[PDB]
Amino acid sequence: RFLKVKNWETDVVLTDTLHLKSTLETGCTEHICMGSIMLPSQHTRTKDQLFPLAKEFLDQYYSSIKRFGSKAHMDRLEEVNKEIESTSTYQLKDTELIYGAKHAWRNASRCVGRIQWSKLQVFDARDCTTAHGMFNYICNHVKYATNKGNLRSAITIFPQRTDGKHDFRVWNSQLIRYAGYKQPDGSTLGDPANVQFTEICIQQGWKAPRGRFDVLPLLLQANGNDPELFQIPPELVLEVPIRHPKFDWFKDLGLKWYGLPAVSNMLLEIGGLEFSACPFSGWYMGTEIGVRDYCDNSRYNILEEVAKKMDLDMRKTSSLWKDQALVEINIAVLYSFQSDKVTIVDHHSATESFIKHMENEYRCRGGCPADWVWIVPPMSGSITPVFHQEMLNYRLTPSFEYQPDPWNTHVW
Amino acid sequence: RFLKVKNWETDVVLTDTLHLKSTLETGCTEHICMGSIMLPSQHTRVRTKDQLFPLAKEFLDQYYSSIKRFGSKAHMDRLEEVNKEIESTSTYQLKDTELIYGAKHAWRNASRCVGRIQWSKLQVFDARDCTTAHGMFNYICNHVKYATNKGNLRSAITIFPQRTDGKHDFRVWNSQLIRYAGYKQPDGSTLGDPANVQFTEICIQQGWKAPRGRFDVLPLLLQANGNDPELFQIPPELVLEVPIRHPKFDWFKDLGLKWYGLPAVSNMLLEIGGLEFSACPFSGWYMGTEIGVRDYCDNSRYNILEEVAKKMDLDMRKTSSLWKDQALVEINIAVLYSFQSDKVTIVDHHSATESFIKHMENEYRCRGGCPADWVWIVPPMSGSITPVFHQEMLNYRLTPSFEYQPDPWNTHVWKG
Ligand code: HEM
Ligand code: HEM
Ligand SMILES: Cc1cc(N)nc(CCc2cc(F)cc(C#CCN(C)C)c2)c1
Ligand SMILES: Cc1cc(N)nc(CCc2cc(F)cc(C#CCN(C)C)c2)c1
Ligand SMILES: C[C@H](O)[C@H](O)[C@H]1CNc2nc(N)[nH]c(=O)c2N1
Ligand SMILES: C[C@H](O)[C@H](O)[C@H]1CNc2nc(N)[nH]c(=O)c2N1
Ligand SMILES: [Zn+2]
Repeated sequence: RFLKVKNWETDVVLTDTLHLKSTLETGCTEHICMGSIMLPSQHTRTKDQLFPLAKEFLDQYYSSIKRFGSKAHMDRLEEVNKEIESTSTYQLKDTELIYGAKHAWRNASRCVGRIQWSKLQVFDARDCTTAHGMFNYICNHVKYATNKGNLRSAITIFPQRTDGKHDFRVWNSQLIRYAGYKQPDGSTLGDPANVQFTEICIQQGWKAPRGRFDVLPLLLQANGNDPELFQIPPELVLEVPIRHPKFDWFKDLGLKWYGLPAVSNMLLEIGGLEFSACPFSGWYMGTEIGVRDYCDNSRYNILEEVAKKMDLDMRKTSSLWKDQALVEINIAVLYSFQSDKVTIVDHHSATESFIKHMENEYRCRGGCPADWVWIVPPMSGSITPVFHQEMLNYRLTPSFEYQPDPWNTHVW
Repeated sequence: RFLKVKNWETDVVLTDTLHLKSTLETGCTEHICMGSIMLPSQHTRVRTKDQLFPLAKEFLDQYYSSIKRFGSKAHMDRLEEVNKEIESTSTYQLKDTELIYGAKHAWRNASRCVGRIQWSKLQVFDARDCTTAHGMFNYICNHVKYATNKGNLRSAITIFPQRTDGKHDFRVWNSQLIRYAGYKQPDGSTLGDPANVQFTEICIQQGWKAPRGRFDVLPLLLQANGNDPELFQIPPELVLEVPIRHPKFDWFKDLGLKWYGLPAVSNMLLEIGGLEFSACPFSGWYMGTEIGVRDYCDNSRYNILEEVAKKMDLDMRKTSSLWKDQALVEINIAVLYSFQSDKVTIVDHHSATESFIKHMENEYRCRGGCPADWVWIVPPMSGSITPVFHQEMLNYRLTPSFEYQPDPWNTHVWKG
């Protein structure tokens, strides 16, 4: 009940007590571990269930500010109880909303970048009423977060769900992503991961420039209405041309990527309240672009072309030509972002940062929920310290959760 | 109940029903996932007739189902015979056929093993008539010679007598049959394999004269029938080794690296129908990354990334040059090059993971499932350019099984 985790590279042993405060469920049982299931039913999302959730959240909020069991605490519990009995929901104080957003990041067990959790810039967009207003808020976020390459973490929080018919949703999975179109010859142009979304953009009325790296438009749904298209001003989208510090032919590949990773399709849960539109952003770890975006077989899948340009022996997999090109591709991404002075972290620094964060969380908080399947980078896993680090995965709230894609849900 | 797993690279979806036949625990609960804990208590291993009949019956039902004789008179007589042997003697003996079946299926059920496509072609050596440490040495030598096969490696397992009262255990004190010594220097540096320092000290204390080199093959330390272990040197002509060179880098040979060809795990416990075989060394062939990534490049192992990157003239001042990643690829190229050039069986992580995906799909269709530990199956480099990274996996415990056990020097009662 008081669990130990060991680091097998350093023999460091940490004692976790924080999991005992876990609310939500893992999907595992004592008979089967689902540790590698991408999105079990749990990680996706009445008057009765709402007040215990509010009480739990307010109790931890007032404990964090050392006013647990204080006048202010009891009065707020009273007031929220009062408001819930009446309105069947409630509204967060600005201070509680900031707390809940920072702690939803702090509790994101799949996030390696959480050492930064406390410096999040929270943009309260709860007064937004239309898609045009959502657009305005999202442009201001992008510009704030981008900061001429000196990226700053940010979240923008639109009005909470009420009855589920009045949902605010960003239909894009990230604020900035490249279009994907199926080809007449059978292949795919651009990002294959976004073929379905790119079709719905045209189906909703986009005029695609059918290129390879076309920044998708935003598809914004306010108050449960039909969603609307808006183009992000190009001057707000910081992109990096990808070149290599050795291979001069690298630039001829035509590669670029955007500076700002901005997840926009998740659900933020605070004190039982649900924020279905809550785009957040930080900065990339290099492997997200170079390993996953560029070399996944279901993505831009450039390995075969880069390997040819390197004149590697691609006859037999045992020459490790894939691995050799993978490393060079990732050297170039880091090289390019650093050259253009756009914030980026390599997987060695980020994972070392996370070990220090874990140490801090165990020491000051009693634990740190962590999903090893996601924390370990997708290349060079065992030469990063997280590979040898035992982690306990459990679900704390406030949290970011997954939600169904809107087009499946939207009553039109 | 059905359970579906998806491959996120190919959208293939599979349905698991085999998890219903799962007996042991995982360590996880609805409220915590222990999926990255190295040795949960549930994976580690004094057992009465009470709980033993149902373990034997479950195993024998499985066995006779596989041979299409479920409910036959042979099946019922065997159940009756095992029943009476337990109540009369408090344990029972496996037939040869049952032992072979159990050992193959313990491999088949090993959810952390990526090499399981080969599970049906295991050579089982019955050493249950062994009585002394000298006998164990002889059986192990024959295992090494057979499995090595001049570089054309063959999977094999040698099964020594099962536990009785836990006071007469057969144990191989080595974690692997062939491993290099590690020596802690007075200045704090380590000569040889840092992973084997403690075991090397035991061997030295037990009378081993250590050559004190960087690649000294450790002696076997063998315990029969609960007696104190005895030292034996594997005959060097039986230990196939591969000098490591690089196909393009001529200076790589001058690093002085070599490795042995035969990976042979010797500290695990084989569980079959509730019988516990505490000495069951088994061997296959290497996946390249086991040597080139873990053995050579772990900070806690030979840790040669620094020297290799130095010799490659890489930018080592900023980690974001990915000089560690670059040197790691070159080393793994060299391991695979060296083994193939010497015609010693090896498999690269691309081939092995691709084969495992095929094995896994086949197991879903013909068996209803394939328990798999993603944390262990995904290779320690280049994870997502292998197909297992994108593959959802269900981890559960089936028997027969291989289990961890405590290191014998922590539990042994010394006679002297
Ligand atoms: C500041 C630098 C940041 C870095 C380097 C970083 C890094 C990462 C990485 C590599 C992943 C793995 C996901 C993937 O591979 O697609 C991840 C997941 C995640 N990140 Fe962070 N992130 C950062 C900022 C943030 C912020 C600001 C938030 C929220 C406010 C956040 C919340 C999350 C969540 C919720 C997930 C996983 C979603 C899930 O449960 O599957 N991250 N992050
Ligand atoms: C034939 C070629 C084989 C290959 C390529 C292979 C590969 C591997 C690898 C790479 C691992 C994880 C290695 C690590 O510790 O980093 C593993 C684990 C394992 N292997 Fe296989 N293996 C093979 C044969 C066998 C055989 C013949 C057996 C038993 C009869 C076996 C049983 C196991 C078990 C039980 C584990 C899990 C150990 C644990 O739970 O920690 N393997 N294998
Ligand atoms: C803020 C941020 C920073 C960063 N450096 N990187 C990301 C993108 C990684 C990410 C985060 C997340 F919250 C969800 C998903 C997803 C998905 C779809 N699928 C893989 C499950 C990806 C986001
Ligand atoms: C037969 C075989 C083939 C192969 N290719 N490779 C191995 C070694 C991998 C292995 C197997 C095992 F059963 C246990 C351990 C261990 C350990 C100690 N600790 C890290 C958990 C390692 C064995
Ligand atoms: C903490 C973690 O469970 C531990 O480092 C595991 C990770 N995955 C592994 N996978 C393999 N094949 N071998 C290992 O030793 C490990 N170590
Ligand atoms: C099936 C498996 O869970 C899936 O491929 C996961 C593995 N680990 C991951 N880890 C990260 N960081 N991001 C991912 O998208 C995934 N995908
Ligand atoms: Zn689990």
